[PDB]
Amino acid sequence: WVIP
Amino acid sequence: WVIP
Amino acid sequence: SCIQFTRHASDVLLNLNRLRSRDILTDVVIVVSREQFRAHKTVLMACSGLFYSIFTDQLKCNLSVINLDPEINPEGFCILLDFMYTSRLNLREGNIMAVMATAMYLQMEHVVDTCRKFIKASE
Amino acid sequence: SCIQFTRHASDVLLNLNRLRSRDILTDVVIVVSREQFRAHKTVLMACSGLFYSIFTDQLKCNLSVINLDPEINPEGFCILLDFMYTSRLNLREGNIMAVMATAMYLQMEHVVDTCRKFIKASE
Ligand SMILES: N#Cc1cnn2c(Nc3ccc4c(c3)CC(=O)N4)cc(Cl)nc12
Ligand SMILES: N#Cc1cnn2c(Nc3ccc4c(c3)CC(=O)N4)cc(Cl)nc12
Ligand SMILES: [Cl-]
Ligand SMILES: [Cl-]
Repeated sequence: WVIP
Repeated sequence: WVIP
Repeated sequence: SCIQFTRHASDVLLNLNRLRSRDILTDVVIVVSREQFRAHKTVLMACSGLFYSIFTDQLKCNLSVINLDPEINPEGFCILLDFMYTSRLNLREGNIMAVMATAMYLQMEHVVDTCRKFIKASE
Repeated sequence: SCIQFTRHASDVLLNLNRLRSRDILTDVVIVVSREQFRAHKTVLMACSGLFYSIFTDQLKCNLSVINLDPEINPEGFCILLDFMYTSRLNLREGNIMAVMATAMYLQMEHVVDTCRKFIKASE
């Protein structure tokens, strides 16, 4: 999971 | 395009 | 010896979400209490262990309407359906419990994982 | 304020290709001379300007069989259909002209681009  |  | 186009899978998913927004080739309505959500069975199966089981069933595969358990929260379902079609999860303090419960029911393991990690960090 | 799962779009595409291999929820047969290819209309539209035009048409959207131009090469179509479902393009010296001609007909601009670049490098 990432900060887009 | 890339070499996978 | 294949070559691979890095952005292809994301471009496909973007166009599947455009089809959903325009209600093109949607073949099922998911009923969550008083709310209805139109979707493509193939995308639902590709994202969820529950829908994969439902739509591989020789009788349920032909249903145009699927009713979810009355304990399922419509907003939590809406957030997860948006995630299915975009890879983006609108996870907030106010919705995390509903999102995690819905992801457990839908059998969306990666969403469950992260909800668990975000909850553990706040305790 | 969304979070994003990096591998989600690729995981969706992998499961759409699994559905295609098992012939689950395929809703169209593409006829290319003597050969037939089963696919999902939603994936075809998401990958190709030609199929996007065909399946948004108020009459053609309901067809179970689509016949392509007799000049289209079945192997070239097979390679492009595999690309649609995997992001991987089996581009070879022996098939590049057929792949490029098929990609131009199918209106798959990124494939056309690369075929053009690979041909320019060999001349
Ligand atoms: N054919 C086919 C096909 C279509 N969909 N699909 C799967 N869909 C799925 C099944 C379980 C889970 C998820 C997705 C996300 C998750 O957390 N669990 C799996 C397979 Cl092995 N195959 C297929
Ligand atoms: N709704 C919808 C929807 C479904 N599919 N789709 C598009 N599919 C497409 C159209 C043109 C081209 C390609 C894909 C690859 C290419 O080279 N050209 C576009 C839009 Cl703007 N929208 C949609
Ligand atoms: Cl997931
Ligand atoms: Cl393309």
